Amino acid sequence: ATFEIVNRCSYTVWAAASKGDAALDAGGRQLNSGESWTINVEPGTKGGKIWARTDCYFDDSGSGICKTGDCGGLLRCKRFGRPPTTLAEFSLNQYGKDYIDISNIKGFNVPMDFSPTTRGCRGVRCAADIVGQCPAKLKAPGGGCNDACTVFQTSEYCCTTGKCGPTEYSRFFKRLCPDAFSYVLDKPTTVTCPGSSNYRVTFCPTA
Repeated sequence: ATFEIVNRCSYTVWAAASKGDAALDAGGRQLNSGESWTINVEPGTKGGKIWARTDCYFDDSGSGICKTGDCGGLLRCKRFGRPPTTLAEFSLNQYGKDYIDISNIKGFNVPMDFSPTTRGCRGVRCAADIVGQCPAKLKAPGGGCNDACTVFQTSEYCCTTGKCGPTEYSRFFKRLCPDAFSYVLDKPTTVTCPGSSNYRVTFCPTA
């Protein structure tokens, strides 16, 4: 399948694409403002993620640091990144359908549109100034708006017992992006698409 990753923000990002224990495609790439990067994701891949990283440095050998979303110091992510990261999430071809979501469960760093480029299903978006508004205790230094489970480390915010409610903090994310997951047991805003669809991720879509 095809992922076209478009940076419509006015600042450079370092896109990432991982499933958790391996890169997707090249696993990451600088995208200056306006630049695009199309990747190939192997059919059926379950649980993949695409995110932006901000304020990075990488050396010649690709190793470095980013202030949001860092995946173990690699330009080319083979693992997931450090919150706060807005997440595009997907599992493809799982019995005749792909399922797409955007998640604020690890926080938010960059607004995002995640729309199918082939018919049948509707995209999802979170474009609101979450970082401009973000509650003080959830602010990150380094940039972005952390989730409560990162900042506090409780069973209720992390949903560790499998029983958790919405919180004042989950609801701050759901007031501003009702189509994105705001905590682990949120009512699903998943989208079911035909198997083997293609997609576009766009950062700073309003921009």
